[PDB]
Amino acid sequence: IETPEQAKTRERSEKIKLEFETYLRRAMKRFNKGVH
Amino acid sequence: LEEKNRMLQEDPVLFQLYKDLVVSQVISAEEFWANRLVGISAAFLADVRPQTDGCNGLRYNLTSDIIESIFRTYPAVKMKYAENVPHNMTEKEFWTRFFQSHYFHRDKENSNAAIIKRFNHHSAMVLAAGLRIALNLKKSDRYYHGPTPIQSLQYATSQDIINSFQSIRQEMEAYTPKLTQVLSSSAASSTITALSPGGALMQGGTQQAINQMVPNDIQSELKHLYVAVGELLRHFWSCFPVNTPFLEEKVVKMKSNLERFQVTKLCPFQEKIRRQYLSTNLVSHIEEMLQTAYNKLHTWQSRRLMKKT
Repeated sequence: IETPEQAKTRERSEKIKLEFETYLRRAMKRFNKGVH
Repeated sequence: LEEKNRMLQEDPVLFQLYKDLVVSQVISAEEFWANRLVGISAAFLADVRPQTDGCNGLRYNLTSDIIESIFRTYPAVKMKYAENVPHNMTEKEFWTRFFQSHYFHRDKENSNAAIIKRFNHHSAMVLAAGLRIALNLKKSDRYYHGPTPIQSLQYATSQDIINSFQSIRQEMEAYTPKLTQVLSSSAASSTITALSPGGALMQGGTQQAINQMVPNDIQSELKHLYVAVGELLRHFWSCFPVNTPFLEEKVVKMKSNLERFQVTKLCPFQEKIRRQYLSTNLVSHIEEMLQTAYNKLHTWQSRRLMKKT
């Protein structure tokens, strides 16, 4: 209803942040299981 | 009281008139106020759009007129507003939900059927809410001599006039043009004197500046008095002709109000002129009108008394 491009950019930024957080979580899990 | 006060504030002249009529006890407020006393369009959805400003501005401009039109067309929206605003959700949140809901963004056989049903329902709701002699005169000669009064039409003497008709007929039968006889120096001087300023033809002359003789504040006061007297006399003559007993009492009250106004406002204004010794007879017109009204009322009272004899 207002700046659909801005909404798409916000959604893409949220998706990128979620992907980076999942990558960090899986890297931490890999490190922990390797240590174990 | 609140409704009455706002009316006076909008028109300061009326408020001044109200003060001069009620506060000065000329008339009562009750009698003062006794005399003083949208289609539906289908474009309310398509034309009304969320306005996007230059920098992320949702200029809703949620005027009540559009909201009422939506409620008339869609009672479900009104029901949701009543059951949610302002407890379950705020008005702005409800509008945002409506914009984001499938109700507004209706946009494949199922989708086409849904769109058709929505359009038919909208049209039906709009329609439902839209309801919620030949003339043959006798004496035409009256038009030949109409409002013109009987003139001085005089018929001449007997047959001798025809002889006079002969005389001119014989007088101008042998006619020759003339030049000297047309005008003379003495006649020219007389014509100039008649046409000269201050002569008989030049009727009157210059006048006096009445505008500067009467102060502008006095002019405004005279205008206000004229308006008040004119309104009172219009109310007086509105009752006339008196065909019911109530009109008699109303006219008596009107005369009492006129007398009170004349005593309270006109007389001190008169001295206001008299103290300034203005030679203009501005009050004379007011006196003439008041005396005409009083004479008319007295004559009608005399007629009423005579009818009962």
